[PDB]
Amino acid sequence: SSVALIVGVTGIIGNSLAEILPLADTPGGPWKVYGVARRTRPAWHEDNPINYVQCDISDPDDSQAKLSPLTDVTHVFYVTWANRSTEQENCEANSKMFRNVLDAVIPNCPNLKHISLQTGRKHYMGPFESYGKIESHDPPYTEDLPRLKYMNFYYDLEDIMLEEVEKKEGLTWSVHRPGNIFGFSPYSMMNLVGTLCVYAAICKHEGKVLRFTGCKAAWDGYSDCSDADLIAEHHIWAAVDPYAKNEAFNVSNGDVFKWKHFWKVLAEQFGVECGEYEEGVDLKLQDLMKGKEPVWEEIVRENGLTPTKLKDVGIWWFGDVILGNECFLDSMNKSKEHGFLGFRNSKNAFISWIDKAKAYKIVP
Ligand SMILES: NC(=O)c1ccc[n+]([C@@H]2O[C@H](COP(=O)([O-])OP(=O)(O)OC[C@H]3O[C@@H](n4cnc5c(N)ncnc54)[C@H](OP(=O)(O)O)[C@@H]3O)[C@@H](O)[C@H]2O)c1
Ligand SMILES: [Cl-]
Ligand code: NA
Repeated sequence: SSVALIVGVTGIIGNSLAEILPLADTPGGPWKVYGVARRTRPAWHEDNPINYVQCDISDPDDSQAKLSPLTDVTHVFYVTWANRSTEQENCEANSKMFRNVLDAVIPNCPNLKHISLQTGRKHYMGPFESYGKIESHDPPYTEDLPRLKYMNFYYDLEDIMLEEVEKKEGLTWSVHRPGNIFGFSPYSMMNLVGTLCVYAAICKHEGKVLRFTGCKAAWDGYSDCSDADLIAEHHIWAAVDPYAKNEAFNVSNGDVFKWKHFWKVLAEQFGVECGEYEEGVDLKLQDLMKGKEPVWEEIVRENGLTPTKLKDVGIWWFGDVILGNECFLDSMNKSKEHGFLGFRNSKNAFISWIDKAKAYKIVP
């Protein structure tokens, strides 16, 4: 009898897990689902409501209070993180949160079977702070690569999980390492599609061309990405497949694309003129969208949108970090060899997530 604890339930993956876990034909089902986040749940309709639990996992008292009673939990899906200005700080804050979850859950869940930990491709590249300062691995990235000799909160979380799994015989684990996520959640700290949608909406509102804010390697080189639903399916697969247990796995869509073409897709979905690559002039979202708070609010008012603030949906630093750099590919061989054959057409998926942003009235 399967009982999920989604930690970070309003997040970009938490949300997909929340929609998918309760479906009738979901492997491991029928699933009971608990969902944890700090903010109150948004007032949008759920086809299959989950048991929502308000908790700050960084507080040991609150996590103990909120999660100890949840004694029927079989599977933990850890899909959150704390974003801090230095990687030392990231290790500090992220380790406490994760240890808080495990300390409350492991002693109190007699049927606990599995811990699914989501990290990412920075496993192979090193922390945001190291970018361009540090030698990283040769792509395509495979899971047999050794850890870089530079601190990474991902490594710290893995070690905690391995330690803590020895508390309970039978308890297995998995690690999930996506690249850039194409998904839905206006609650997310890193949401590329959302960010790009808001930018495109503003361009349309102002009668401006959708200028390309990025580098040539992003425009004209190969990129890949990781679909939020596919990632949720990957978590679920590890939860149910014996060949997935006690292994780290990459998750990406199984195809490649170029922003040259995705940018044209974006433009078409918003009815806006498409910018081409601008040589020898460097263009950042952070710069172009500076001071656009009141223009965004005007858009929300004029189109009866969900009332968002520009900083909560236009994650410009994240979009610039992606579009301003070359994309280094990972490999899905290991996933496929262990039995995960899921994939997504990234172009079709992109349109679908843009449509979802419009259906939930984040953008017009
Ligand atoms: N998003 C991407 O494009 C991307 C790409 C590759 C890897 N990853 C990795 O995936 C992991 C993070 O997942 P994500 O991007 O899916 O996160 P996310 O979209 O930013 O969602 C985070 C979720 O956790 C909740 N949360 C944050 N702090 C909490 C706390 N103290 N107590 C309880 N809930 C808390 C948030 O809700 P509240 O704020 O209301 O509490 C939210 O529901 C990271 O390791 C990240 O590096 C992300
Ligand atoms: Cl990452
Ligand atoms: Na999809």
